[PDB]
Amino acid sequence: WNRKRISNCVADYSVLYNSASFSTFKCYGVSPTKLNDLCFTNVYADSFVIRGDEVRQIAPGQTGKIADYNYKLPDDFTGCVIAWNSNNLDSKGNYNYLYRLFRKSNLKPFERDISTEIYQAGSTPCNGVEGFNCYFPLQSYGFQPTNGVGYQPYRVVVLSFELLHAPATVCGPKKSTNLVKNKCVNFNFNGLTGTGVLTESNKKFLPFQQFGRDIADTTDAVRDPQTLEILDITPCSFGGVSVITPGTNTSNQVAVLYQGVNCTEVPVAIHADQLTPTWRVYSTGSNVFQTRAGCLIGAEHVNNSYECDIPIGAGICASYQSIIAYTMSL
Amino acid sequence: EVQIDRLITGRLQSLQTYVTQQLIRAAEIRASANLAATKMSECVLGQS
Amino acid sequence: EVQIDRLITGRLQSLQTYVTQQLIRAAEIRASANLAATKMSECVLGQS
Amino acid sequence: SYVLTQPPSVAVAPGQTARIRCGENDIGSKNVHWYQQKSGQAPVLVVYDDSDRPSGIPERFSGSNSGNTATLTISRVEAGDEADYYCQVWDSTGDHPDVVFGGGTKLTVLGQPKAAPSVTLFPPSSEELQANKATLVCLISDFYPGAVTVAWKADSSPVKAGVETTTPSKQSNNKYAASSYLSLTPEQWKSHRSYSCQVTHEGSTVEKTVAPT
Amino acid sequence: ECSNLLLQYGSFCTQLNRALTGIAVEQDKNTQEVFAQVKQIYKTPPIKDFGGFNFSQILPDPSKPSKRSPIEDLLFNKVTLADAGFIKQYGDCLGDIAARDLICAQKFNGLTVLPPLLTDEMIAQYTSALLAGTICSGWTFGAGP
Amino acid sequence: QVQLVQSGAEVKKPGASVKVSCKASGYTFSSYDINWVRQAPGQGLEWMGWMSPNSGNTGYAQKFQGRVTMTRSTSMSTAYMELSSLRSEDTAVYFCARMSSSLTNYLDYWGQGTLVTVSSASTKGPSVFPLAPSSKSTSGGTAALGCLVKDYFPEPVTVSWNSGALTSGVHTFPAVLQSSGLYSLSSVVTVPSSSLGTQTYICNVNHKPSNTKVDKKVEP
Repeated sequence: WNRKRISNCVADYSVLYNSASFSTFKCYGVSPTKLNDLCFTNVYADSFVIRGDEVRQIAPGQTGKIADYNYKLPDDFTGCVIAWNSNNLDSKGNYNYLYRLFRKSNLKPFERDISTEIYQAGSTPCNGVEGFNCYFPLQSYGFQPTNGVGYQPYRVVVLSFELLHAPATVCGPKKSTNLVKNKCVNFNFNGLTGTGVLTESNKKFLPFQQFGRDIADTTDAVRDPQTLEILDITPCSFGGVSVITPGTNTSNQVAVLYQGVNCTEVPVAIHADQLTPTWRVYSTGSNVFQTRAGCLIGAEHVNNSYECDIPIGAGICASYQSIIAYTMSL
Repeated sequence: EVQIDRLITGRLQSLQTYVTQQLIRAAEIRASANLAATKMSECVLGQS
Repeated sequence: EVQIDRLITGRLQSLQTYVTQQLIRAAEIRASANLAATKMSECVLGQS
Repeated sequence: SYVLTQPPSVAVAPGQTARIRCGENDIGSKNVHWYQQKSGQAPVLVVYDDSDRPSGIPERFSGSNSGNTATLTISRVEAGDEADYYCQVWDSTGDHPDVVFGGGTKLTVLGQPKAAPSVTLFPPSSEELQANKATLVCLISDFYPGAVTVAWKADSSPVKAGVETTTPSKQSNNKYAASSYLSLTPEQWKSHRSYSCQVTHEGSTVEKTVAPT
Repeated sequence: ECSNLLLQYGSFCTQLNRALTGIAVEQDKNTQEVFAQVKQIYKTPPIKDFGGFNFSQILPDPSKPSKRSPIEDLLFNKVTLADAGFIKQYGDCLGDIAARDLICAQKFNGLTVLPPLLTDEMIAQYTSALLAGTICSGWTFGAGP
Repeated sequence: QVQLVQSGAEVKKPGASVKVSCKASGYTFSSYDINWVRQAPGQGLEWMGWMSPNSGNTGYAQKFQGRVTMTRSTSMSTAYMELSSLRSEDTAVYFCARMSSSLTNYLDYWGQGTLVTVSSASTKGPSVFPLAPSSKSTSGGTAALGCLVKDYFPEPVTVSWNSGALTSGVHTFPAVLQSSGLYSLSSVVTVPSSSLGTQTYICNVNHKPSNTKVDKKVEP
């Protein structure tokens, strides 16, 4: 089988699927929805011509003459195996296309074994004889225009997609945009959808290492396709809401505990530009007490020792006296 | 893949139901064994 | 859309197995911590 | 039937760009490789794929494969680029697997001027006639470009039978030199009265003669 | 879109988050039934007239700025939390801050590891109060007055 | 550091057989596939065949099947391309070239090459003809001193002068292909005319494969 590496594509994958010539288009490890918007490292194209009945053998986990002794696919195959009928073109008849039936062992996945070695199924060690019990392993396709269903010629091109092998230059179109840093954006940096802010990475990477797989198997390292710089992927800033309430018959005053984020980061870590105008009073406070589990915004710090009414994290309590955010006495 | 994987899903929920109710019964005979430690700690080795 | 409904549904059941395991563990922590409340009340605040 | 076709030569100025291509029908469906062979040593690979380069060779050399062409680009041409280049498209070739090589491109740098040839002709000495043998030697070693035509005439007869000529080679200061030898018995050395070594370079000719004592 | 798929099941993760919330409030209840038995805190006394019973490792130290004791300086230093918290991976990490951490991708996990409501200096304050109750109180300090 | 070492040069008769070798060290030789590429002087590089050393499977070019006997031995890690029934067109340099571990098979390491000579001429010891300036247009009118060597078939002839102590102005041209098969070199010098009678000149010619050395002093 012929092998081609394809490196630079900016054009789309829309011609893959979406045509009636492509009759069989089962994609195992990827969806056809992902074809239009993806970005990958390497593209390999494998091409051969088979019969119609052995179309089902070219799959993960399938067996036969072709899948054992001619062409092997792995079980975790990411890509699309394509089959289409070619009855007019290859069948004139013509017997020039061959296949391998006899081999000593089954083939490894994506491994090519070209040989004209006589298979030893007989007692004698005969060499170079095309006769009885010296089996020549190559047999010919008997293609005629009188072929039945499953015995007509079919043409196959197999596309495989790879990760963490090459600098990513093979990926489809979006809106023409330039890079910004130090702000929270939907980055598509080598074309993957996600939200994060990237800095320059201090890691030294070999040039086959393009992406990264962490302990949760997400992308944590990435390299630019134009400049050969290295950057890491983390998402934007986090925080939480824990509301201080008395009973609703008493008062409608509240305060917010923020659970562990420093108070200069908490206007930035919340989406305060798109927030409700009530809550940004409760995000930037005049009396803000930083403690171990963050800081409480929307109440007043007093020093005086009161017994606890509302049990609140990191040694603070609240009481209705206005609501005071006091270090609790014990 | 589809039918054997649906069998592994059903047998995995059957095995998870078996080990979930056996973890709850492991908590019940574990509470009965903590009870069978405290009983005979002051039932046999002591007097309640 | 029905494809990743089942593909995300394969990922959904990991948390309930976790919090069932952590809740039997939290019942064990609650048994040892009511045991610890009994140990402060009857070994530190009293004598058992 | 697939055979790789390459042009014979291309000449560029130093510091400029060079365009060397190896392109045929449906070469974009196959892989292209490129190699460098200097004169008299082992070949070295300089381009690994359609565009990817190996280590050692810098970003001066680049290429691309699209359609019916695969063109190597050489940027900021220096003196060291003058070598032989071959494209190595692998093909199935009717299920007989072949490693097809190209015809070869010879890339030459410019910047060296033309010098006129000076001729040195040597008579056969008396010590070689003591060994009963004669040799008329004409050495030309003072011109930079090309190959000159050496002719011999002796007593209104153009002598061709007996002329042995070494191929011209690069000397130490990178300039061409050619050597021609004529073998003769010593009794015809004194029989014929006139001899000539005539050298033609770019239309003009330089001719000198020798006297047989 | 995942969150809309999760709200198609409705009240799983309401009860799952309420169950872990009840576990966290239950650990606050465990922390208050263990340590917060009394509301009569005796503060840390000058070390005098203890009869020779050397309590120097279990009272809090004056030298170190936190209220953790030298026996607690053994126990808080050998138990590795593997950098589990809220601020360590979420607070400073608007961008790439402290990569190749001991635990990784908690950003895609969202483990809000809450600090305890009684902190370790205030657990040290309660246990020092329970200490000074045991030094110069009987079992009478848990019985109100 | 992957290196490929070939054997010494070959001198042959037509109809004989070669034993061209290519030794490799420092890497696992059996996993990696070896090609042989020939190159005549004045011609492009020509693929001859491909060889897998561990399995022993050999594929050959469509013109060269049967004649070519590419073999190997992992006992001493040496390959052997033994071509048989030598003919006059088979004079070239032979390169052992390894394809890559990755697929599509770029050639990544080569050998330095060894040269085979196919001719029917016999071996013969060298004869020495000197030339010295003794007259006008051989002396005076811009002409040199020399020593001419012929009647030798193998290539290595070592020339140094005046007991091997003269270096200045020495030119050693390559040997011309004479039609009888016996090659010839001409060595010249540039010397001062006043030093012709005061300094003696000796032409030393050494040739190891025929073991014949003819040397004598050169004077006008």
